[PDB]
Amino acid sequence: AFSSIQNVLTDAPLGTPSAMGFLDERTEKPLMGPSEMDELVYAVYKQVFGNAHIMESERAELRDAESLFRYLRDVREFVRALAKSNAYTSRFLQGNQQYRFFELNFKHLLGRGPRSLEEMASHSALYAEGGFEAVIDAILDSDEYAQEFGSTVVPYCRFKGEYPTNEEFNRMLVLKGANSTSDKAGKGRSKLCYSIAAGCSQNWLSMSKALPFGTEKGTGFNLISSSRNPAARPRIGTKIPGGVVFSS
Amino acid sequence: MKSVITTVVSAADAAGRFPSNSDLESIQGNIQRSAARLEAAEKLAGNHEAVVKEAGDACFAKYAYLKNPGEAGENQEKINKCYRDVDHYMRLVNYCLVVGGTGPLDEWGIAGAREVYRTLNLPTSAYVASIAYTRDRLCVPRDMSAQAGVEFSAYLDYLINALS
Amino acid sequence: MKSVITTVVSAADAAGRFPSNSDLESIQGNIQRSAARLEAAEKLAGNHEAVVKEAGDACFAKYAYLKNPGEAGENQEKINKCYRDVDHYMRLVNYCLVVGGTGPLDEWGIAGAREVYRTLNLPTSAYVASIAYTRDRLCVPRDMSAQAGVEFSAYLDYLINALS
Amino acid sequence: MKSVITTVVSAADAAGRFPSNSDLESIQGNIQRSAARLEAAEKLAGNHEAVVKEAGDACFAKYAYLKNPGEAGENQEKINKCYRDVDHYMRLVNYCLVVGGTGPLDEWGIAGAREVYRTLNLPTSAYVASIAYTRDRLCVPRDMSAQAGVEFSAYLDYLINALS
Amino acid sequence: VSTTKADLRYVGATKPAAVGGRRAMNLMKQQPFWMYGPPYNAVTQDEYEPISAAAPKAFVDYQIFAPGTVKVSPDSVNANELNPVSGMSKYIGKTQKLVGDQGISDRSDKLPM
Amino acid sequence: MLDAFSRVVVNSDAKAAYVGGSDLQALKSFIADGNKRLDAVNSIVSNASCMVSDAVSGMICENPGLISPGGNCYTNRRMAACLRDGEIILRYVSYALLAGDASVLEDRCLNGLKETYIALGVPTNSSIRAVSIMKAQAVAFITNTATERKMSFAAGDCTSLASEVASYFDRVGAAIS
Amino acid sequence: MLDAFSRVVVNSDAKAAYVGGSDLQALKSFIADGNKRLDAVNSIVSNASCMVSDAVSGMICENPGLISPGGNCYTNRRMAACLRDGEIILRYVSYALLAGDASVLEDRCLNGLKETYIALGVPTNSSIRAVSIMKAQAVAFITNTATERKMSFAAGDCTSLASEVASYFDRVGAAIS
Amino acid sequence: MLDAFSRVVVNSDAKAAYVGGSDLQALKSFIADGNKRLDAVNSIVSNASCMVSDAVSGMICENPGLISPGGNCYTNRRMAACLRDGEIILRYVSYALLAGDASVLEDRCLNGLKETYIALGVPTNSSIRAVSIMKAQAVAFITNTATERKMSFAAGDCTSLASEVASYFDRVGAAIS
Ligand SMILES: *[C@@H](C)[C@H]1/C(=C/C2=NC(=C\c3[nH]c(C[C@H]4NC(=O)C(C=C)=C4C)c(C)c3CCC(=O)O)/C(CCC(=O)O)=C2C)NC(=O)[C@@H]1C
Ligand SMILES: *[C@@H](C)[C@H]1/C(=C/C2=NC(=C\c3[nH]c(C[C@H]4NC(=O)C(C=C)=C4C)c(C)c3CCC(=O)O)/C(CCC(=O)O)=C2C)NC(=O)[C@@H]1C
Ligand SMILES: *[C@@H](C)[C@H]1/C(=C/C2=NC(=C\c3[nH]c(C[C@H]4NC(=O)C(C=C)=C4C)c(C)c3CCC(=O)O)/C(CCC(=O)O)=C2C)NC(=O)[C@@H]1C
Ligand SMILES: *[C@@H](C)[C@H]1/C(=C/C2=NC(=C\c3[nH]c(C[C@H]4NC(=O)C(C=C)=C4C)c(C)c3CCC(=O)O)/C(CCC(=O)O)=C2C)NC(=O)[C@@H]1C
Ligand SMILES: *[C@H](C)[C@H]1/C(=C/C2=NC(=C\c3[nH]c(C[C@H]4NC(=O)C(C=C)=C4C)c(C)c3CCC(=O)O)/C(CCC(=O)O)=C2C)NC(=O)[C@@H]1C
Ligand SMILES: *[C@H](C)[C@H]1/C(=C/C2=NC(=C\c3[nH]c(C[C@H]4NC(=O)C(C=C)=C4C)c(C)c3CCC(=O)O)/C(CCC(=O)O)=C2C)NC(=O)[C@@H]1C
Ligand SMILES: *[C@H](C)[C@H]1/C(=C/C2=NC(=C\c3[nH]c(C[C@H]4NC(=O)C(C=C)=C4C)c(C)c3CCC(=O)O)/C(CCC(=O)O)=C2C)NC(=O)[C@@H]1C
Ligand SMILES: *[C@H](C)[C@H]1/C(=C/C2=NC(=C\c3[nH]c(C[C@H]4NC(=O)C(C=C)=C4C)c(C)c3CCC(=O)O)/C(CCC(=O)O)=C2C)NC(=O)[C@@H]1C
Ligand SMILES: *[C@H](C)[C@H]1/C(=C/C2=NC(=C\c3[nH]c(C[C@H]4NC(=O)C(C=C)=C4C)c(C)c3CCC(=O)O)/C(CCC(=O)O)=C2C)NC(=O)[C@@H]1C
Ligand SMILES: *[C@H](C)[C@H]1/C(=C/C2=NC(=C\c3[nH]c(C[C@H]4NC(=O)C(C=C)=C4C)c(C)c3CCC(=O)O)/C(CCC(=O)O)=C2C)NC(=O)[C@@H]1C
Ligand SMILES: C=CC1=C(C)[C@@H](Cc2[nH]c(/C=C3N=C(/C=C4\NC(=O)[C@H](C)[C@H]4CC)C(C)=C\3CCC(=O)O)c(CCC(=O)O)c2C)NC1=O
Ligand SMILES: C=CC1=C(C)[C@@H](Cc2[nH]c(/C=C3N=C(/C=C4\NC(=O)[C@H](C)[C@H]4CC)C(C)=C\3CCC(=O)O)c(CCC(=O)O)c2C)NC1=O
Ligand SMILES: C=CC1=C(C)[C@@H](Cc2[nH]c(/C=C3N=C(/C=C4\NC(=O)[C@H](C)[C@H]4CC)C(C)=C\3CCC(=O)O)c(CCC(=O)O)c2C)NC1=O
Ligand SMILES: C=CC1=C(C)[C@@H](Cc2[nH]c(/C=C3N=C(/C=C4\NC(=O)[C@H](C)[C@H]4CC)C(C)=C\3CCC(=O)O)c(CCC(=O)O)c2C)NC1=O
Repeated sequence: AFSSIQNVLTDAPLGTPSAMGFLDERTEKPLMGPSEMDELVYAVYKQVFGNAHIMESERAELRDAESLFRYLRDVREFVRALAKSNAYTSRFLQGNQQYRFFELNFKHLLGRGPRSLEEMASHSALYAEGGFEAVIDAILDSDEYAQEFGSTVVPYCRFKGEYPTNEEFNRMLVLKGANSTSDKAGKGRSKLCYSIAAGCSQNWLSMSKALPFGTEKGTGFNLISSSRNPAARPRIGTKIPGGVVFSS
Repeated sequence: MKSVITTVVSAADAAGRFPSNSDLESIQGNIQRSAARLEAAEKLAGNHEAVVKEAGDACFAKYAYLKNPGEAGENQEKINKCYRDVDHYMRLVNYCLVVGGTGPLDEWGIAGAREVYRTLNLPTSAYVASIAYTRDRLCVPRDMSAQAGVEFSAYLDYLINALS
Repeated sequence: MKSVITTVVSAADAAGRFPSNSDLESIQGNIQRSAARLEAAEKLAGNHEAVVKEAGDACFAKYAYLKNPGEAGENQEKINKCYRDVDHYMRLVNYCLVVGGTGPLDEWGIAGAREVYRTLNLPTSAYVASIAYTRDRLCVPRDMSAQAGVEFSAYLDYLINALS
Repeated sequence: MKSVITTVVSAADAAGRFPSNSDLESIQGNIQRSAARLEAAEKLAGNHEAVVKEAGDACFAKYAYLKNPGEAGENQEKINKCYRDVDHYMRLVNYCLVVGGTGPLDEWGIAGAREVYRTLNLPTSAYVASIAYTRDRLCVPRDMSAQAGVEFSAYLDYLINALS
Repeated sequence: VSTTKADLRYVGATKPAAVGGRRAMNLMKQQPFWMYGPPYNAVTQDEYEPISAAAPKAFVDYQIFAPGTVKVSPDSVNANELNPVSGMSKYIGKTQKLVGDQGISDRSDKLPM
Repeated sequence: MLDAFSRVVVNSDAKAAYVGGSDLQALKSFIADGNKRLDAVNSIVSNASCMVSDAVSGMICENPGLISPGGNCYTNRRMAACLRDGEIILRYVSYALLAGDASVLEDRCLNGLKETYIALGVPTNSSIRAVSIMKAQAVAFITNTATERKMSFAAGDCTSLASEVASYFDRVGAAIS
Repeated sequence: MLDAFSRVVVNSDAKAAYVGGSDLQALKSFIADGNKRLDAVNSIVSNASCMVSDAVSGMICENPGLISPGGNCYTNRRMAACLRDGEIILRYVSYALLAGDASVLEDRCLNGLKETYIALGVPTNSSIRAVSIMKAQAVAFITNTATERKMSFAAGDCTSLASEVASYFDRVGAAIS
Repeated sequence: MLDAFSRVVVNSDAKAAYVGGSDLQALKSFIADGNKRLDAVNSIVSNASCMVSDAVSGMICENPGLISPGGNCYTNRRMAACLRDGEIILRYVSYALLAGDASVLEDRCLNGLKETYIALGVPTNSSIRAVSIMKAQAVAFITNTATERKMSFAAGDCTSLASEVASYFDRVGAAIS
């Protein structure tokens, strides 16, 4: 839980001023005003849609969820209203596979990649009982969304240091790309799909393109193979005074 | 060119004899395996400008010191000469998949290579790191078939052992 | 690397804007306060052997218990690693006076130091006593200029605050 | 060894003749030149541990990438073999100033070196950067005399041109 | 073309080790600096002595003394003089045995005990 | 990102050296004419609305099969996304002219761009011509040799600032090549 | 994940067998020596903070180029991340010694670890050396043959737990090599 | 030079018999495994330069007197010849694995190698010790249990080609004894 990259080599996460405006008697929030309000909206449009670069006549159908975001200043409600939009399902649901849609919900709304096939198959168990809005509100009303973001900050891609699987950091680095990438370049097909269902891992150059500036992006590659052999049993022995003991 | 055809002809031309039954028996193996290595070749031919971009970034990822002032990737006109020389090597692997042997890699890529890269202070370990990255970024049913990847990754293993 | 330039365009990129007419004023302050923080930096560069010899034995004149068995300076490479770790710190103080912000300190010296020094039993109060010795060793007409002592004794007690 | 004596003896052995008047005239050049090249061989043999270690970390001051994983300066054994292999080369230059030719450098340091530094993947431009640092470190009146430094540097860039 | 200092050292190595004591290891010589490290692992002459195996349970407390009477000097105050970009350091780590001196010592000072 | 002062710091930390008296004559001569860096980044972003418009409209007039059906900037949703891509390219160049170093241009813009312009079918041989038109227009604003918009400056030269920004447009022009 | 009883019933599920009295005599001795498995894991978690810092600083001792400029334990930023990582490795092998099966070490900790390290730049030969010091100091606490810190046990052999945990530490080296 | 087909004809020519019957049915099953043999020669030639530099380095780490002054692998002229002497042995074993008969190994490489090495002063103890390392590498590559690289094959068993390639490498060590 130290995480040497997070507030050092990246920026600080954006969001509303505090969470004490909810308990105020005569306001709803420290009111930003329309110069420090709309530049928070620029970071929700950049995070939920990828870098999709929505036009003026595509932003004109999100006027109702913005106008509510400047009254209730809840960030979880703005993200929930933008994921049930037509502009979220015409980019990430319409021309994609099912595990491509699921792996972008972990990117746009959690800042991590899915850790398992069992965690991924339960997201398709919620598709059968309520469609795509049952997937979206179960991510948003989870415990993992509460104790990292709350109503206060935008859901950003967080370098934690103490990931519950090491593979979770790998799929986070493939999903989040470099700056000036987007989520439409692969033609519908899921990047992480072979590695979730088999249990293998990712490619080192695809992860190190997305690391921040100052992290030795790519060195350490020996010129032999990049993954491990599960069938190999090596002999690793330790020297004692007399000989060498192979505690295998 | 080292091939299946030019090996059995030169073995019979040096002995002064006609093509016998064993010399025709080996051209039959050029028919039973032409299918696998030719759809490994047209897969590489149609998707070559995306592979040599991904491969040539793997040498400037591990050996990032080459863009320092003084080294072989010092300015801009020397960086695209590295991407040119990697596109040369991927084009010659396409020729060895067409011919059926290591001929176009021997005669055009390997012979005289170590004398050139030593005289011009080019590290041969970074003409390798772009090639060894292409060899392990190869999935078995996705990029090509099963036996098309065995052929394709054998001319990459040939170039790795020849530069080392 | 928090500088003056690397904050006004990390806010110009966070809203997707051009270089504003606000931010062309923030580099006009980089022209004014440079000549007190460059002249404080160049004084530290030609005098650094003498200021870290004096700062390091301010730890050991104060804390004689560190040579006990199991303590921090219990043998001679630990004394050599103590004077290294105060040669590192005032090198970063020399770096912060060049770029004008606290960027090289909190990227290379402060981040991690709560967690490193706790695990290795290196006391924070001995690191503070070396740096707080040379904060009031500064003599404002003798050593450097009047405002040059303000810049040099701003990064010093930034490090005394962040360690404590 | 290629020397002045062994050249003129082998030339008069292949011709099958006695030492002529021109073969004794070459050994007189070995007398008038021995004063300069034995001063350099004695200056080097007294201060060799400080010349080797000053040039051993001039490799890693130019190429800091050698401490990356998989490289040639990873662990303690690999830098012990690196400072050894530089000390081997400086011993052979001491042997070449004594003999008077490029004999010991050819048979013991240069022949077979291209095939070893490529098989074991040691970057040959870093067995050069230590040799090129010593050639420009030499002050021509300070360490040796004028003609002793001409002989010392001429064997130092014979090794550079043989690795390049 | 021998010397008096060399022949006074080697003549202590002709007694038996039940008689000669520390002088039985007087035939060993000074090697190059790289010979003492990790593939080769040559033993210095100080490691055959009982001074290399000194580890007492007692210790000086250093808070008994008056302030001003404990002295500490470093070897350098410079970071790339104490440890370079390579790991070849005279002061920090396991590479401080890689030095051109200190393979041999003086055990002809005292006695054959 | 690193600016022009923090580049000199990360070179000297590789040596573990203090920033002495020899490197400070390149940083006192950065801030000596450092008015002119502010006095010429202002004369890109003042004309930067017109500069992206004349860039891509001259990209049409030399490759007129871009507006043919099948061409990349055929319809209206693609002509708008081509126009904002010249905005983002011009934005991260004007950061790097303010910073003195191409660190914020290469990490936040050029990393992975040619990788994805082949993945969307953007013809990069005519996207290079999009960059190099506004490269020519920016270096005559700084030189004050434009026909219209004679912006009043102070007398001297910005011949090195005109060539530092021409190196920045050649960094993007070589990245997507 | 699995433990030592769950590993037996997934072997019998491949043959649709019943776990009977032939197969149960390995599990009847896992509970018979089950006091000593608990008695060995609080010999490790009682000394775990001393064990990590000795193993990481003992790797710096045999390799001083890890703390020079360009090493990957250089600053405070990188050294605290190395100290965190060796505590994570020692945590997952104490779970695996407690269960009696190396499943949870192999999928959560070790799966995908080799690709993190060749993207961040972590040297894997010296990282294996920090694990191999803390392998050697883990068999000393279990067999109570450590030079300081004698703990209070009962008498008998724990020589099969000491080589079971030495094989769990050997899987970390085999997965990042 | 005999292959596996020439051996069963020489054996049949001694009694003047036509090849047919039971030894024609033993030959039809030799070609049924003919793709496994072709799959496995490729898995050694592909890794042939790392197999040699690891076996020569591993012979050196066991006996560091070969790289001392006066050792047999001391100078650069002699280091390059041991790296050449050691890959000719691997090259001639790959001929015998492709042919399925050790005749070409025994007469073009092994006949007189012991008398050659004890005439040049080459230690035959260390040459055996490098050949036995290359044996352990070739059985690991054929059975696909290398810890450094896993290849792609069809599923099945190739433990008879590992028993055969170990017999060729044992014969190299017994010949130069
Ligand atoms: C980046 C990958 C490398 C690097 C590469 C460079 N290679 C350079 C020149 C070069 N390459 C070849 C071989 C190539 N040319 C061919 O005709 C064929 C086969 C048909 C092949 C494989 C040659 C002959 C040359 C020299 C002539 C030339 O310039 O093309 C090169 C230019 C060197 C120079 O101009 O001085 C570079 C920069 N360099 C790097 O930084 C990493 C190691
Ligand atoms: C914390 C101090 C524990 C403790 C741990 C043990 N360490 C044991 C062995 C050991 N420690 C080191 C590192 C040490 N040696 C060095 O050369 C340097 C500096 C460069 C350091 C810090 C090494 C290398 C080893 C040996 C491992 C190996 O041989 O590869 C150990 C084993 C038995 C013993 O020596 O006691 C233990 C138990 N010891 C303690 O009592 C406290 C609780
Ligand atoms: C090997 C590691 C030791 C050693 C071990 C033995 N321990 C034996 C018994 C034992 N240990 C504990 C405490 C343990 N059991 C628990 O349930 C918990 C925590 C909840 C802990 C820490 C107990 C209770 C016992 C049983 C005896 C008793 O109740 O007093 C033991 C006896 C064999 C057995 O009964 O299993 C051995 C040999 N003794 C050694 O000499 C080495 C160093
Ligand atoms: C080359 C990089 C190949 C590769 C070859 C393999 N080597 C295998 C085992 C092995 N290697 C050595 C030498 C090594 N050990 C040392 O102690 C030293 C230095 C002192 C060195 C250089 C030995 C001794 C052995 C083991 C012999 C035995 O088992 O008795 C091996 C086996 C399996 C595996 O490691 O996966 C292979 C395949 N390994 C690679 O990954 C690349 C492709
Ligand atoms: C124009 C006819 C009025 C007037 C309008 C203003 N409304 C402002 C904010 C606002 N309006 C609504 C209602 C509408 N927006 C919705 O999203 C929905 C439901 C889907 C409805 C019916 C809401 C909820 C809000 C608050 C959200 C927001 O802050 O924009 C408004 C701005 C005030 C402000 O910024 O606080 C104006 C000026 N006001 C007028 O004077 C004329 C008569
Ligand atoms: C295989 C066991 C894995 C797997 C790996 C993935 N590869 C991905 C993309 C990709 N791979 C290549 C190289 C390969 N394809 C080719 O066409 C050729 C040459 C003819 C080669 C060597 C390329 C060029 C690309 C990028 C193009 C694309 O978008 O597909 C990939 C997607 C993520 C990424 O690497 O960008 C994966 C996941 N895929 C699997 O399902 C199994 C598990
Ligand atoms: C002297 C005032 C101290 C003292 C210090 C010791 N520090 C030890 C190690 C150490 N110091 C640092 C921070 C330093 N390294 C850097 O790279 C930078 C910035 C670029 C800084 C400021 C680190 C990270 C470490 C640990 C790693 C190492 O050995 O280099 C140290 C040795 C630790 C140990 O005993 O195991 C000592 C003794 N000693 C004192 O008595 C006072 C408190
Ligand atoms: C001449 C260019 C300059 C000058 C240069 C300095 N050299 C300094 C030290 C120094 N130089 C050498 C190399 C030289 N001495 C040798 O014994 C041999 C070969 C046997 C060579 C090539 C060495 C080894 C050293 C370090 C030992 C020492 O002299 O203290 C020097 C002192 C600073 C430094 O440590 O480099 C300077 C200034 N000196 C001059 O006066 C003229 C102008
Ligand atoms: C401490 C209160 C003294 C003091 C002692 C030093 N003694 C040094 C070396 C040394 N001491 C002995 C005698 C010791 N060895 C025995 O076998 C017996 C009795 C059976 C005794 C009392 C010997 C033989 C030696 C030399 C052997 C060796 O060096 O290992 C010593 C080291 C000096 C040096 O080598 O520089 C010290 C400092 N010194 C003091 O100042 C107080 C008075
Ligand atoms: C120390 C023994 C090593 C070393 C370690 C470094 N690790 C760095 C980052 C890092 N490490 C991990 C793996 C760790 N985290 C986990 O969650 C799990 C499994 C549950 C493990 C094993 C991750 C995932 C990361 C990146 C995440 C993050 O830190 O934010 C690191 C920092 C590199 C940098 O600053 O660029 C270091 C230095 N490095 C060494 O040299 C020794 C050998
Ligand atoms: C920060 C880095 C960064 C950039 C540099 C740009 C790069 C960029 N451009 C486009 C997207 C595009 N880019 C172009 C651009 C061009 N086509 C042409 O004919 C011209 C040659 C050229 C510029 C005039 C076009 C036409 C599209 C639209 C393609 C589409 O609609 O699918 C996309 C995909 C966005 C999406 O729709 O999801 C991205 C990431 N955006 C970024 O985020
Ligand atoms: C096919 C159709 C077609 C066009 C749309 C124009 C587009 C166009 N304009 C200019 C050329 C220019 N563009 C500008 C920029 C501006 N000029 C002003 O008066 C404003 C202040 C500012 C924004 C409009 C300037 C100043 C030049 C002249 C060259 C220069 O001085 O840099 C160039 C030359 C760039 C080059 O040489 O590479 C081109 C192609 N020309 C064409 O052939
Ligand atoms: C907040 C916003 C902000 C700015 C816009 C600039 C504004 C600005 N520019 C200059 C000053 C100047 N500007 C120029 C530049 C030029 N003169 C020419 O004829 C060339 C065409 C052109 C080159 C690009 C020169 C030559 C000077 C004076 C010399 C100098 O100090 O650099 C000066 C100093 C006053 C002077 O020297 O006259 C100021 C305040 N500074 C700021 O702080
Ligand atoms: C000219 C180039 C050329 C080659 C490289 C080989 C390539 C090759 N290998 C196999 C086929 C095979 N290869 C293996 C070999 C192995 N499987 C293992 O599990 C072991 C790790 C390894 C060595 C024992 C096995 C078991 C088969 C299955 C068929 C068989 O048993 O013969 C096949 C047939 C199956 C298929 O069509 O996919 C082919 C073509 N043949 C050629 O003609």
